[PDB]
Amino acid sequence: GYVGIKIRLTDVAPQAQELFKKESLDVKENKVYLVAATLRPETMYGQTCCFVSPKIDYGVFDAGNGDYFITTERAFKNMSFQNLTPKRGYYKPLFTINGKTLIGSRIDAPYAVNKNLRVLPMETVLATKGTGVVTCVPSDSPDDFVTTRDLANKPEYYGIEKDWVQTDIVPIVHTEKYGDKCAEFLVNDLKIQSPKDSVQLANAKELAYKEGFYNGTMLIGKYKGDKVEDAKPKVKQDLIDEGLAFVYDE
Ligand SMILES: Nc1ncnc2c1ncn2[C@@H]1O[C@H](COP(=O)(O)O)[C@H]2O[B@-]3(OCc4cc(F)ccc43)O[C@H]21
Repeated sequence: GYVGIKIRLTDVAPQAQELFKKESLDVKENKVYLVAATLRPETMYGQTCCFVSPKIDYGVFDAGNGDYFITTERAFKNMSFQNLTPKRGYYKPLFTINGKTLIGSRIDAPYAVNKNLRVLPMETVLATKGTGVVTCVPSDSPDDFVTTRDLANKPEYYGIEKDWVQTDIVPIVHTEKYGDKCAEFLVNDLKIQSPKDSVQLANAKELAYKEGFYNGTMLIGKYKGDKVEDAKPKVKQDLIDEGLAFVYDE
């Protein structure tokens, strides 16, 4: 399965404000989270934004105890069958919301060293996979790097502001094969120039996974200096113990 990462919504975009007001959902008084699905919890130190898709209608769900989750309905339904929600098999949202409506919102992401994070559009999110929410780590995810490059090179065109997208990458994982920002290395080496180059991106993804997990060393956090292979379960358990993440299966 995946690790779900609880990314706190701190201020909603203007186009969303009316909607949240109507449903008496105040993001400063209730705990409203975008829940991103990841397989690399050890890289959370390097989140530079959170991605949603313009093509997806998300639900805002009651997750109990004053928490609310923003995910696909598919994902929340699965969560209800493994004790992560207030009632087994119950998955009606309070309301639905299209990804475009959330663009520009402000967020706080667990363990991120960068501050002032925003919600940004990713056109290539697979609707049927995970939660439909993907957190952005350009140092080590080739998809994230390439999408970040396109947004930063033409922000006005994509309907975003340039200050929303961060291009100064702080290194998180050291490898001998690809240096300290393996996604940058691989995107250049394989000459990947578009987010829709799917077959090449999958090749880059797997090369990055292998080298990083088995041969990489942490450059940051409590486990700085440890091998990623040893540090990764510890980071995951730390996040879970602190209420910042959970596991779920599909
Ligand atoms: N609906 C969706 N559409 C597109 N991409 C999605 C997605 N849900 C999650 N992801 C992305 O794919 C990784 C798992 O891929 P596989 O399952 O192995 O193919 C996840 O972990 B990862 O999170 C942070 C991260 C950092 C990193 F250095 C590398 C990867 C990721 O990005 C997520």
